[PDB]
Amino acid sequence: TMSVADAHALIKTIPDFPTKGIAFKDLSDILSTPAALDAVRKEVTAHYKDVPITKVVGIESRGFILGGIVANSLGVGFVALRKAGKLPGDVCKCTFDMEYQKGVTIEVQKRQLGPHDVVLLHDDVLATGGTLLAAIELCETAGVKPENIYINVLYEIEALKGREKVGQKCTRLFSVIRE
Amino acid sequence: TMSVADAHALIKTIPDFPTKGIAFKDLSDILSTPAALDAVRKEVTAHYKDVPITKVVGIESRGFILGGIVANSLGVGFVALRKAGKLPGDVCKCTFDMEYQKGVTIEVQKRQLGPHDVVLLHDDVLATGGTLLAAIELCETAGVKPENIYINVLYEIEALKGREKVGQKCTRLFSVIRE
Ligand SMILES: O=P(O)(O)OC[C@H]1O[C@H](OP(=O)(O)OP(=O)(O)O)[C@H](O)[C@@H]1O
Ligand SMILES: O=P(O)(O)OC[C@H]1O[C@H](OP(=O)(O)OP(=O)(O)O)[C@H](O)[C@@H]1O
Ligand SMILES: Nc1ncnc2cc[nH]c12
Ligand SMILES: Nc1ncnc2cc[nH]c12
Ligand SMILES: [Mg+2]
Ligand SMILES: [Mg+2]
Repeated sequence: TMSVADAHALIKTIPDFPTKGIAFKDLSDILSTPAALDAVRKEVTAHYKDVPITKVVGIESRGFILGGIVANSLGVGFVALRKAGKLPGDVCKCTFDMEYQKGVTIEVQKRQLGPHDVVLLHDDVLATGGTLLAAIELCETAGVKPENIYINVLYEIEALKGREKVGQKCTRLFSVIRE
Repeated sequence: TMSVADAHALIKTIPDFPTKGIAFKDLSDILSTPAALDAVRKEVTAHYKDVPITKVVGIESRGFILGGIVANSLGVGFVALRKAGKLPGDVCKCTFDMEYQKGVTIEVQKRQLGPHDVVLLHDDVLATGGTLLAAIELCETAGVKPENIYINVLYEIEALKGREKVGQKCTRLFSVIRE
């Protein structure tokens, strides 16, 4: 049976993508290899076994893949945080900047989150930490209490120290793999 | 325990979204309600129990949520079909048109699919059928045999007769819910 380290060995590093200068970490082979996807899933589910999570909040769009898997595995609902203009109904918004794009805007439906929730914010990669910091703000504006947010990412690029950045709003950050 | 019909009862119909004229079917409450997400998942997994699926191919972006869940539940890898310019490495492409956007381009990594695969193409909603028809072309260009593609959607809007459209390329189409 594959281990988390085996999953790590499946990651491809593509230079100059999506633009020259950025070394893209392609985690696609982890998702397409069942034994690897399981290893990573089990690591996440085991880590939060004693945490009363009530909702998994996944970030559009790569945060949706292992995001739904983890929610269903934990037995809790999945909530989508997505790019502006996509979610119908009442929504909370927040504009931010990430590694290769400025002026991004994420949204979440007001009705999907509130003070009773314990959220597991999940995304695939932690780079600078802008998407997640903006994500934490979204959840808090929707009513979720600061102490009730937990963050999980599949891959953490420690180089850009996003953990410290995100640390200003949330210090319960668990990453399956560190570069 | 909730049933598929209960899940259906959770869908919201938002008028004039994303633009006036289009009645958006919001399936978000199904995903955020664990009992509903399970009911729908079990319906999909039970339907393909006797099918030797080797890969679930989910369509960016709403096709990612139940897409990964179903792949992990079936014990097979997940492959992302996404909007152009996002996937690194060698890719196959195909441009199409859907209900509220013209000139869309989807891509898939060449290495993720081939002749040995039996694919379960999954997307959340079947409207006109353009995204899926374009999706079938992508898989076939990547090497997947026509007889080895199966299609699944969470919600089918029979009004726009997308099943007939997609039927020109694939007639193994299973929809959890029909409007
Ligand atoms: O730590 P940060 O610097 O904020 O960068 C990380 C985020 O950027 C990427 O998403 P992207 O915006 O490319 O969207 P996608 O998921 O649709 O690829 C990645 O999937 C993370 O969500
Ligand atoms: O049958 P069709 O007319 O092709 O329309 C259906 C497709 O359109 C919507 O996706 P959208 O393009 O809005 O992308 P999203 O998943 O990012 O919302 C929906 O999620 C289906 O994928
Ligand atoms: N280097 C990198 N690799 C993969 N995803 C992201 C997202 C931001 N930076 C990235
Ligand atoms: N009416 C509709 N509702 C939800 N998604 C889509 C996607 C195309 N048409 C749609
Ligand atoms: Mg992302
Ligand atoms: Mg879609």
